[PDB]
Amino acid sequence: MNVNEFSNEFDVLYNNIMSNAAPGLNEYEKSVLLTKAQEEIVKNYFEPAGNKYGKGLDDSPKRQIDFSELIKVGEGVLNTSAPTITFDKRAKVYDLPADLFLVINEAVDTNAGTKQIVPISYSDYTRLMSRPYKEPVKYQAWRIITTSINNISVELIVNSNETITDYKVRYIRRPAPIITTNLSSEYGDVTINGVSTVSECELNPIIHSEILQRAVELAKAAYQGDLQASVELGQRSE
Amino acid sequence: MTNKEFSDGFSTLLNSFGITPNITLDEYEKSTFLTNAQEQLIIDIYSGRNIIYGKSFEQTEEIRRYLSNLVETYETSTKVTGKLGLSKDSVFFEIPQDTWFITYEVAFLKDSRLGCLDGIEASVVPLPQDDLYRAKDNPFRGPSKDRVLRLDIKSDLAELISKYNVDKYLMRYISQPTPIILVDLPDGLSINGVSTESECELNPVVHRAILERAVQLAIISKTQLT
Repeated sequence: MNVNEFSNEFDVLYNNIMSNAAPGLNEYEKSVLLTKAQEEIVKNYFEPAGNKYGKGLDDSPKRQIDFSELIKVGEGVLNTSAPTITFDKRAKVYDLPADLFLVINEAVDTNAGTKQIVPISYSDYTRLMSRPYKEPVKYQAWRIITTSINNISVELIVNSNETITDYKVRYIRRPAPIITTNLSSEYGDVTINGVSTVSECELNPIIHSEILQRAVELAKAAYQGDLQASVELGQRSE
Repeated sequence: MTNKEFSDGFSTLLNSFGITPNITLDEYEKSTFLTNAQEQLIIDIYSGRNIIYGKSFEQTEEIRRYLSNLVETYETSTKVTGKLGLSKDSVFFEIPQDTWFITYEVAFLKDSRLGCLDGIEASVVPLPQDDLYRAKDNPFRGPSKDRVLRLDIKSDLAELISKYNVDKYLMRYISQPTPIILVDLPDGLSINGVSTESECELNPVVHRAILERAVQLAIISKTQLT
């Protein structure tokens, strides 16, 4: 549903049918609300407890198709460009892609075969390094985030005498903003996420209606403007 | 197995720091339980009371190979002078003070009366005090050229009753095993009076049995009131 339709049905659902019509929204306001609804819906549908169904990323066909056009596969770049201080003497630092929203699968290709990366918590790190062995299980590797600047930097811990060749990350791409019109203006160029040009919703058309409905709900909550509406609809930011 | 291997195997068998409920011990507790398991196991082996083995000190090759490294031989010719005995011809000898159980005990004799048999090795027979009165005059079980009566007395002594003079006293006993200490313990602490690291002197065959018994003792210690 290209952005002109986003604006047109936004008007239709917002004010064109209201009994006491509210002032129509500017295109910047509609773009901001649509982008906010996009992020809110993505976070709602990624986590099962964020929506009424209780279903997450791959808990039904609908969720799979929802995040289908947002999934991306990239590689981590070895961070030997500059020195650094790792928390572990035996961890190799890798930089994840910049346009990363959420990681759902990671894998490392070593000389000793491919191994699934298990992101270990700070409590599991302390528990596991109190043990005599302190290495992953046969077909897995460990991961902990390290000092990150401008992008997520990642420490990979593999078994001894293993060299990493590739480090693939299957992640959810950061959604691009929904901008209806060229936001360029003589009085000042405004941006949604650093882009002023027209930006289509690059997700599957299945959730475009949900994004529009959430945008309308946010618009009406802003219209009322009391604390109750803001807190009630702010619970779904998540 | 070494001390590092002892500790690591102890942790692995106890499932330390795993996801399931488990038990974590300090190296002092590991040393204490390993030493207790060691000494319990060897005493039960010597007495033949272990149901698993059910064999005595040297009743099979397995037990020989287990307790081979505690067997110590001892020689002494000095006699303690001022002591009160149960007979005129009673001589007293010191014990090495690290003995656990005397297993071989023989006595060489030097006297003129047994002419041309001088320097005869004589079998020290440990005799209870019930039999002493009726064994002093016994010509088949009493003191003689080929037999000496030893009675245990206080202060780690051995009262040898012989008809002839006793010159030398030979022993082969089971010694105090060195404790299993996995770390140089802080000041004040010790196991069997030893503060530094102490490796098990027995053979590796029995180290894993000792580890299993120590683990069982650990679970008993943590699970005797719940």
